[PDB]
Amino acid sequence: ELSFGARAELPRIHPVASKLLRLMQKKETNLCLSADVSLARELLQLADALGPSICMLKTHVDILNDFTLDVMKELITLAKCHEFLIFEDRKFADIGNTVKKQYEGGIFKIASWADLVNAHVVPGSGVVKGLQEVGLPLHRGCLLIAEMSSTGSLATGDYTRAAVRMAEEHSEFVVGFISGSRVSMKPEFLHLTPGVQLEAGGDNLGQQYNSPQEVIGKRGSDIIIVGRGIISAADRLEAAEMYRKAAWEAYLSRLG
Amino acid sequence: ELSFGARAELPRIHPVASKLLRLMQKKETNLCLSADVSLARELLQLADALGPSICMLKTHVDILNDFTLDVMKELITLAKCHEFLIFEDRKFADIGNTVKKQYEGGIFKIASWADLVNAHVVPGSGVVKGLQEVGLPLHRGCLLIAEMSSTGSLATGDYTRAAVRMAEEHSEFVVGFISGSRVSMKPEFLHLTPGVQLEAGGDNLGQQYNSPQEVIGKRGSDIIIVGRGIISAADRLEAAEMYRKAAWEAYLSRLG
Repeated sequence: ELSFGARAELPRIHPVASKLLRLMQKKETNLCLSADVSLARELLQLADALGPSICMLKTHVDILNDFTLDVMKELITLAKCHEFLIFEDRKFADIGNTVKKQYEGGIFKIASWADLVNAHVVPGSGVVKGLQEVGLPLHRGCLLIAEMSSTGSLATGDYTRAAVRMAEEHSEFVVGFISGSRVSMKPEFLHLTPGVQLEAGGDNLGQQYNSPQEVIGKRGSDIIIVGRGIISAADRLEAAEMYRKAAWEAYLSRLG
Repeated sequence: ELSFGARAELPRIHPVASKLLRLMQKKETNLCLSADVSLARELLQLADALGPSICMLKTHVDILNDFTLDVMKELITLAKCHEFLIFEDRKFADIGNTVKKQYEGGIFKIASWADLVNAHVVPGSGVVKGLQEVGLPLHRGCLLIAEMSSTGSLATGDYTRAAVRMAEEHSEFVVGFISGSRVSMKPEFLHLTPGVQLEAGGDNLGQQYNSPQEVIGKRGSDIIIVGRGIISAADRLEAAEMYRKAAWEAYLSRLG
């Protein structure tokens, strides 16, 4: 059960995973900040302050009120300074030929700025297909949503197994999973887990939370995706650091 | 087996489904055009040329390079003029909380112009709880993706089954399904089947096609979603008419 640094250096390691792993190990952070905010200013301000604490800033540009390509440029600037990956959490879930367009074009041009995107496995491997056609090219990686944090989530049993197969049979482009838990023994593969807060509980629309220590330490995940847990806090930085220090020790404690 | 005119008049019918069913009848058309083009101009030109022939125009506003809300306004103008519904094939598939913003907000403000949207049930009912919070207000309907035309789709059995329960426990918002077949016995529920072409075939990236006769007559669906079968045709107007007539006649033969 290697460290992050050792994993970055694994043989079958999408350059995005390694890039990611090299900075988790380097920055002592397995914290992905879910920058769910509607205002480019906020997005960017959290990205800056929180960047050195994070390994990944996750975005929903389709949630961004003042979205412009210029905003991703800036987002990339900070991603590069503070060294975190940009993950656009577009949860692609259409047929190959559509996601292709959805990833590459329209106004979002996700592919031109998102190191990682994720995709739902429902549509079948074609979803990965359509995206790789855009992503592989532009040197991008994808997370497959193998489990979901939310109640009723039908990413279970053989859905999850299928997300795993899909990722394995596409390791060229899939760099990991969105899952609540570790789900591939293949340590080449990242586990990012949403539904993480320091306290217990959920939210009104179906979200379910677990502690970093539970997720990383016990459930064997790599990286915690944390939104309101931090964003809603007053001092998002303090929060981030609390989230950082938490996922990091859970991780260290697992490895020991 | 009720006619569209009849079905529009149903007790548990969503206002939107009848606006739709009412015009399917009036106009002798169960065809939904999948306007998978990327230029507003072509979207609008198609809507206009082809709205006499369609009950609905399905969009991916996020494929649209020159998307503005003004274009959607022009689309609505043509939706009112020619009388079709606008269905944005957004396939929401996130936790309740995220989808809300994705549907209401960001630069698309889908709900301000989308009579219809659809979502995947994989997150669990949160996605529909999240969507309806924006949607019931605006008088919008939602389809739940219970099956997919795509190869290796993971919407099968208890997944497809879930999608139905979810629909039925949200009939307030869910006007129906994206499915390959009729999936609900509840006639209030629209079935809109994509992966439709006159000729047998598919694509590279996992699309599979069935004929209007197959989808509507045999599999029990109401509306066909037809993109490339029409759009790539040279005389799109004659194409739509073929698909119109095929889908209309298949329905007529099933009603018979």
